[PDB]
Amino acid sequence: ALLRQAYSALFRRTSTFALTVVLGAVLFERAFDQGADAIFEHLNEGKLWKHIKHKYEAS
Amino acid sequence: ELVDPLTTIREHCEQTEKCVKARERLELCDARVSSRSHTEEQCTEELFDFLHARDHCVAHKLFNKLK
Amino acid sequence: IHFGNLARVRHIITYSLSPFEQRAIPNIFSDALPNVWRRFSSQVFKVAPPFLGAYLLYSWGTQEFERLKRKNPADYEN
Amino acid sequence: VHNDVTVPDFSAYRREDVMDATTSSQTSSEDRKGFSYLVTATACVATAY
Amino acid sequence: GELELHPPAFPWSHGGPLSALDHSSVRRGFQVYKQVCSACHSMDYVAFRNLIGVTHTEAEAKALAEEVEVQDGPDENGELFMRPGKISDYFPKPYPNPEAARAANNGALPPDLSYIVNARHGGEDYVFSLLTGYCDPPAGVVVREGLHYNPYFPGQAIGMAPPIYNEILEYDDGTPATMSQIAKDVCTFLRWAAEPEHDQRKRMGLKMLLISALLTSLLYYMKRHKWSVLKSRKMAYRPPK
Amino acid sequence: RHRTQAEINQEAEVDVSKLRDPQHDLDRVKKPEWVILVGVCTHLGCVPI
Amino acid sequence: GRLMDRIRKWYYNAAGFNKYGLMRDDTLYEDDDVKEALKRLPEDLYNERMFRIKRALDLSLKHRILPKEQWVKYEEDKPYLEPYLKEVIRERLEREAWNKK
Amino acid sequence: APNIRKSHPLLKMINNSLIDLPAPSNISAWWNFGSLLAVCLMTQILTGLLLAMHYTADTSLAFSSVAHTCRNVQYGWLIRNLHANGASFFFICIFLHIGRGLYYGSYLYKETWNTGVILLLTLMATAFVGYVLPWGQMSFWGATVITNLFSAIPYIGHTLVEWAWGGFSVDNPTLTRFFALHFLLPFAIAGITIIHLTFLHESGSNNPLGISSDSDKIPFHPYYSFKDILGLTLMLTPFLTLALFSPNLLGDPENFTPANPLVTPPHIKPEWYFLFAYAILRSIPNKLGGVLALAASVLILFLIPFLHKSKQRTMTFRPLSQTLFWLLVANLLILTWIGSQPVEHPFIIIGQMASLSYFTILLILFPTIGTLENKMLNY
Amino acid sequence: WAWGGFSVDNPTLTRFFALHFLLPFAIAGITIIHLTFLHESGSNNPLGISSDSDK
Amino acid sequence: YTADTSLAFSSVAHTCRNVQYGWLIRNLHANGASFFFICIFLHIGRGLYYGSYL
Ligand code: HEC
Ligand code: HEM
Ligand code: HEM
Ligand code: HEM
Ligand SMILES: C[C@@]1(c2ccc(Oc3ccccc3)cc2)OC(=O)N(Nc2ccccc2)C1=O
Ligand SMILES: CCCCCCCCO[C@@H]1O[C@H](CO)[C@@H](O)[C@H](O)[C@H]1O
Ligand SMILES: CCCCCCCCO[C@@H]1O[C@H](CO)[C@@H](O)[C@H](O)[C@H]1O
Ligand code: FES
Repeated sequence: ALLRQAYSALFRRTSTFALTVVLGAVLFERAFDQGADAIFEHLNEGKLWKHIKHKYEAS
Repeated sequence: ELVDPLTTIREHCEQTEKCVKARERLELCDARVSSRSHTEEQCTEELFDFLHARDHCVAHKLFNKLK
Repeated sequence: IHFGNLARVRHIITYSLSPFEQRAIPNIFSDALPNVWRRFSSQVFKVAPPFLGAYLLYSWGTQEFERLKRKNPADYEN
Repeated sequence: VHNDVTVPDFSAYRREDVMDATTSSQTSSEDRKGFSYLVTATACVATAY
Repeated sequence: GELELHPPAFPWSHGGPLSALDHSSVRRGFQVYKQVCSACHSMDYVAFRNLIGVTHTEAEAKALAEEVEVQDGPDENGELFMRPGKISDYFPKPYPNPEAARAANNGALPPDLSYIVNARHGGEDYVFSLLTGYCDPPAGVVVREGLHYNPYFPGQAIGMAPPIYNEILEYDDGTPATMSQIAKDVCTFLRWAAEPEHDQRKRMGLKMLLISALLTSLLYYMKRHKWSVLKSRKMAYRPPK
Repeated sequence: RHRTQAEINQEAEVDVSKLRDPQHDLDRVKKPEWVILVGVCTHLGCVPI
Repeated sequence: GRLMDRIRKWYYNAAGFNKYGLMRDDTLYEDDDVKEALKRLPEDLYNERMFRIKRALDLSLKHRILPKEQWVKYEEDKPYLEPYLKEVIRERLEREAWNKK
Repeated sequence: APNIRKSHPLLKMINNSLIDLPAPSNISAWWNFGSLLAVCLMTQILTGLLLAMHYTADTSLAFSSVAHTCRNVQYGWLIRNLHANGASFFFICIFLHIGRGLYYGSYLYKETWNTGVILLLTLMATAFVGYVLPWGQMSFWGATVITNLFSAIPYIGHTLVEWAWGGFSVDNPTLTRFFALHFLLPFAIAGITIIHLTFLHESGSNNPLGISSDSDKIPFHPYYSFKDILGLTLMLTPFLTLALFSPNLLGDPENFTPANPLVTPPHIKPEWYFLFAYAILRSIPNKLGGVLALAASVLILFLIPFLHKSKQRTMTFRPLSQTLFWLLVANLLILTWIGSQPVEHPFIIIGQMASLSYFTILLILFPTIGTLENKMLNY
Repeated sequence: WAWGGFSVDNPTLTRFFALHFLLPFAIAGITIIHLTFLHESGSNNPLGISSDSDK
Repeated sequence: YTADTSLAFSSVAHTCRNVQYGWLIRNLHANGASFFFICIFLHIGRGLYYGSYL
């Protein structure tokens, strides 16, 4: 009954619906960025400065 | 010593039918143009047909051997 | 402000359901796609033709231009 | 006369849970709305992002 | 007359829509620019700081900059003086003005290379083909003195003598310095020099595609949802009769 | 431009009455081997090669 | 020879307004002359035209057409407005001619 | 009044144009480009301001200030891509908007149409002066070709050109004034858009069937607000895909080279959205004649409403016109293609053909076929 | 942020020009709103009493 | 005008010194700003005095 539970607690009152969108965005962003960055770096393993750096890092 | 894969591959590609035929037509042009003393002709076209076929071939293999 | 003075209408009944009582994209296979095909079909021989022709004129004109760049062996025979 | 008027049949369109005329439609209302609003709330999140 | 040979398409590791640049290759390419091309080619739009976190570390970048002497001033006497480079400095110009440049290249002007791959049809494919494609003129074609035959250059007679050959330098990373290897690297470097944002642009594009797929779907539903009212709507004409 | 003596002749040989801008090659110069012009195409302004 | 009938029947079918249940007259652009004529139509003919049009717009929005059995047939198409419209234009021309006179 | 949405003098306006506005129930995707054009306008202005805040209108600094923007300004490169490509998106949408208009006879709304043409003309001038700003080789020479078009006008021609230039050739005063014009014009476009929509509301929208929709209207919200937002995201994908994965697909590499007054590029070719017109300009081997053909190629749009002979508004039920319509569209593709090629056989002849047929379809075939179709309906 | 740097400098100048170019038009637009609200009632007058009897 | 610290001051000078009537246009703009404030102040004054603010 998630759809049902979600409706009552989150989607019914316009106020709660707004808070749900705010937190939802906050959560979504954190996850979407990380996943997106991961997918990108994975498709480019060994080509980024992130990958090469260790060779010349010598601080 | 040291060998540029570009040389290797270019020689291999020149063995190709298309290159061989193009090469052939070029040598023929070169020969006749070089033998005359009053002709406007030039062998750019045949050279291009050749270079075009050879290099197209090179493109596919060359980077496989480069770092 | 136009609603209310648009047209003189009589004896027409209409029935509708809340958007929550129905499906958003119903009968995709039994109705949607069959109609997309209908629509496509009824227009392809109206649209496609001139574009096909444009494509040809393009192919020709392009090939002809490049053909005229080639050497004419009959210019150096003698 | 209006007595001879009846609402057509919308079975080719009704959501599965309100297809049966002898079942309360209220029991599936929250789900039917929860879902539609979920889409909307999600679109709002993607948009805010 | 207008006979031209167009370069083939090489499978650069940065050609794919989600393909970043090979930074090892960009680092090397830089050395080629620094040790070979910069002798006659300027790169006005890139500074030593641009290297940091891309191809070099900050320490390295600073070193590279200090290797150069730059003019500054005026000082207290209103005199111009020399000083060692700072990472905020842009790459040194080989000449004070194009006049001097031409003067040192037989009237020919070596172009700035900051945007060269974008200023030429074919981009790196063209720069690569030109660098490795020198050869003797075909029968019936004579190159005037000072120029060199290159089928890839328009007109085919370029004022640039073949800039690179095997082992013309030594990659400090041990990569076999072959002519084509060198061209391939410097070309990669040139791509970066022209669009430093290359990588970030592609990472954004990825997200753009995902968010777009998602959002387009949700909006499609919502439009369908609201319009269902009219789409399934029925009507009849019941005149009194 | 410095015109060879060969050139200066071919310009003396031009049907003027059959030209767009009816002008004799000696109405444009003060010294035959020296022709000075403003290299801008009188059409839409490009520079003539 | 009956060449028109051949052509006019082909066109009618090619046009396709009959797929929406519309008569030829239902599709006329409502300029001044047409607007006037419409006001002269008898109640029923008017209400009928309205339903056909509303119905067609509903079809147009739905992106459907009527089942082939409901398409109007070339020879059953009713030129319900043409007579009115002609009178309307005639009258107009009369006024026009007269106002120059 | 009981509810503010109607009494308030400002909301009243929003309500009557975007909430309670009566809209035909059956308008298609072809009616989505009006709002898309509006969004391009808002988008272009917003990105233009952001770019203008780092731009420098001076021949010695133009090119590099743009370079400075793309290389140093946070997301400067992104903002520039969005602006440059947005201009294309703007033309794609304006052309489809126009097509829809001609097809559905939306031009029978004469004032909405006419201002529509003014909007097009203004957008063209905007794009032109804007394109010149980066000051590359293409910016410079295009500016040279275009401005010299006006020199074709008899008597006052040379005088007008030198005036517009602020000197004897395209130079710094041309650049600085072009920047100002480029900054100003977009706002005239915004203003005239209001006039456009004002005339339009006098009658509300037309619809695909070309028959009165008074019997079936619906509130703009949420029907078309939702449909419009959907259309926005659909067109937004290609736009972003292009801008983010192929930033330079549409531009001439020649514009990555600082303008050189002494060297004209070998193949001067205009942006894609001007090709078909360029083609027409070249069809007539006579300076003035070619200019008139070009002028007429666009001003011909003011004539459309008077070449309507059909007794029906749209082409929906006019199969012969529909063919004639797609011929015209294809004719435009051919012109576009011809405009990107050099002036040489077979292009020259193909070009003059397409040019000649372009005007023939609009000035003769369309009114003629419309009359012919009327008779086949027995009218 | 407003400065675009650590002090009033070139990026301040170029952004100020753009603002200066833009704002006058916001002034023009808001003027329309000004006169729009005004016409809801028309002008007031020196005696501060209704002038409906003498317009 | 030219918005760049190295050219601002002189572009204005160029305007007043070289542009036909440039000096006049600059005076009208500079002084117009003042007339603008004189008028806005009196407009406000009138407003406060006559209760236009209601
Ligand atoms: C001795 C000076 C010199 C060196 C070293 C040199 N160049 Fe050049 N380069 C030139 C000159 C001179 C031209 C001008 C050619 C012309 O226009 O005739 C030129 C032109 C070019 C062009 C293309 C010009 C065009 O019109 O397409 C490119 C690209 C280029 N060089 C790349 C390189 C790269 C990369 C390197 C280093 C690997 C390099 N050059 C090294 C002298 C040099
Ligand atoms: C800056 C450019 C323009 C903008 C922002 C714009 C905007 C709009 C808007 C929002 C609409 C309503 C929705 C729609 O039907 O698309 C519209 C309708 C219309 N516009 Fe434009 N327009 C522009 C250019 C033009 C052009 C170039 C023409 C004609 C040459 C034109 C002709 C019309 C007409 C006739 C309609 C009527 C639509 C109908 O048939 O109902 N518009 N426009
Ligand atoms: C109708 C909307 C607009 C259109 C069609 C448009 C179009 C263009 C075009 C064609 C370019 C050249 C892009 C390139 O570099 O290749 C350009 C440049 C520019 N535009 Fe706009 N523009 C619009 C609105 C604006 C506005 C409102 C401003 C500023 C307030 C503006 C400021 C600029 C600036 C500063 C540039 C130079 C930087 C650059 O070239 O990227 N534009 N514009
Ligand atoms: C760009 C600035 C402004 C412009 C162009 C402007 C323009 C106008 C116009 C044309 C009128 C009608 C004629 C008149 O009574 O003077 C008016 C009236 C008025 N304005 Fe402004 N105004 C401006 C600024 C202001 C300011 C700063 C205030 C108040 C802080 C203001 C308050 C009013 C009011 C209340 C009236 C009512 C006059 C009456 O008592 O009948 N205006 N304004
Ligand atoms: C973007 C562009 C452009 C935009 C709109 C145009 O439409 C016109 C605007 C004003 C006057 C005439 C046409 C023309 C060119 O501006 C510009 O310099 N170019 N480039 C160009 C190149 C060669 C010849 C002619 C032009 C454009 O395409
Ligand atoms: C005080 C807060 C400081 C935050 C520093 C912001 C640094 C922005 O870092 C950004 O990260 C992106 C993802 O890796 C890269 O693609 C961008 O090029 C880079 O500039
Ligand atoms: C409908 C299209 C929505 C576009 C949303 C994509 C958001 C772009 O995301 C961007 O990615 C960059 C690369 O990691 C980051 O450096 C930026 O800070 C971030 O905003
Ligand atoms: S041929 Fe047209 S500008 Fe020279």
